[PDB]
Amino acid sequence: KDCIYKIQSNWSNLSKRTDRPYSPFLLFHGTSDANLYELKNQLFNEDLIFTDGYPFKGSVFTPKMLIEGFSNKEIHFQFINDIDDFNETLNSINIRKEVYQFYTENCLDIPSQLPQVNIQVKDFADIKEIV
Amino acid sequence: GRKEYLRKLKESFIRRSVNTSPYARFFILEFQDKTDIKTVKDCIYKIQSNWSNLSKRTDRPYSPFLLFHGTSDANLYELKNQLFNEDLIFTDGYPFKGSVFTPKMLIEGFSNKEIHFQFINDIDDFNETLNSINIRKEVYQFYTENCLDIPSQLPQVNIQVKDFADIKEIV
Amino acid sequence: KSFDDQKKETIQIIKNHFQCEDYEAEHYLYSNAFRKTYDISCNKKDRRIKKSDFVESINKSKVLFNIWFYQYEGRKEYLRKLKESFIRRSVNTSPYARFFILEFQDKTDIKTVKDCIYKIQSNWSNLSKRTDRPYSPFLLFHGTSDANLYELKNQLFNEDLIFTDGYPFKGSVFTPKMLIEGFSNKEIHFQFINDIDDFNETLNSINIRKEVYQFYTENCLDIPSQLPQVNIQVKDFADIKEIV
Repeated sequence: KDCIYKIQSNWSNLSKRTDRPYSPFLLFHGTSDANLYELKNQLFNEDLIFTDGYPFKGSVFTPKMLIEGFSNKEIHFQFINDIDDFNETLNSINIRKEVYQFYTENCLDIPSQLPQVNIQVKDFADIKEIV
Repeated sequence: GRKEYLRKLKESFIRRSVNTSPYARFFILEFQDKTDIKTVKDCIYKIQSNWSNLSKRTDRPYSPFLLFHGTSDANLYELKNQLFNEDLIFTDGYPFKGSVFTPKMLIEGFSNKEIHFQFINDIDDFNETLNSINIRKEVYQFYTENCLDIPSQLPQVNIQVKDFADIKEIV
Repeated sequence: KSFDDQKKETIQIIKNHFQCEDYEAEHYLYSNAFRKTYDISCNKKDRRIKKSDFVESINKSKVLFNIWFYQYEGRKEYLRKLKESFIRRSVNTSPYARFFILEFQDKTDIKTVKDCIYKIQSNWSNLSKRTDRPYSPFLLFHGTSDANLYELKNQLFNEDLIFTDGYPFKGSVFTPKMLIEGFSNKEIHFQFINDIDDFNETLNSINIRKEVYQFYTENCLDIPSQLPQVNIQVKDFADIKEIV
């Protein structure tokens, strides 16, 4: 959460002055769904409102929520649950997409027509000061 | 060091002021076959973000002119089709299918805030739009192996790069 | 009998058989029934046919030409007679996606096409700066070479008739959404659909009510039936100007 708040504070500008808001997209891998939903619950409890393409229980993946939440000022960032949600979101975004990876041992596979960076940190603690 | 050649290429030819005047800036780039489609877009977006001021505050908007060469039209249109998908709206003097070259569309897009940059297909369209923009025109060349001929009555810079990757941090 | 005597008689059988309105029977079905009566009367060998398959021939979506309705009343009445029947105008023209499909052949001069396009664009668009829902007609041409079609497109752009075709740059794929934004664009006068492949992909991108106005001479394209269509057949392309 210290990394996510640092990601949200820098690479999101949701002030009322501008007319072009933007929010980052967050992806996590290599974890079980127990602590992934556990992290997801506290972020929403701390008024860091996000969208993951599942606006209700038992929903199919709806990337149109990720479309509007990117331009919404009251939605701070965007969560991506898994690989299949990430690839489907990529086709739904038509504007320019840059993907930044912060990994330790396992590297995700990323489609090659996107601008990618790959950063191998010592562990998760070193990610926050970079971002 | 290594970044010394980048500093020898950055502020000595493509120095940038914070209040640069609306000039007809031409950017000629070497799109050879070994260059990926994706890495050109990083240069196009860097050129558009720096050398265009399409904000609603100003009353003198300007947009850069982009020229590509060294490859066939298969990847030139494929690069052209991607840039329109990512809401980077441009014009090339061909507003409809089967059109003749209309340099007037390039003039209005230069002053248009909703048109981000201007595309030039080849040298024949480059020379035709050369006589259309009355205001001062500056041409910047970034190339690896071929240097094209620009008429000598324009301010030109010539920059030799190792590949297309180093052009973006120059601009 | 007399010309007037059988006029009120012949429409009466068709009126209760199909249970439609006056213009859908006297103007739409009775007009087509006169030609195919004459089409077998002027046949050299088979003059008398069975009429079992006649009643479905004339209920096509098309409105065929009637040369005998051209020669008797002249071009002033007949084109007005076609205009009042199927192209009933209102005071407030709603922002509908109107498609104007006109047959283009090499016997047609390039000048008289533009005056038909200028008539369609002026009568079927509201590009005012004050309207909240601007609309602009869609233009489709067929039957002609692409070299003659591009000459018409290039001439219209030089006369400050700005249009979009779904091809915003050279080598572009067809972008159907450009015509939708051009429908709501006050600085785009009309839309130029290039061919029939670009036509059917445009209906799938529009959700508002769509009307199709087809004006051919010899060949009429197959249009989906659920779309409201007006397929009027004319002699020459200059007659299309006086009906739209």
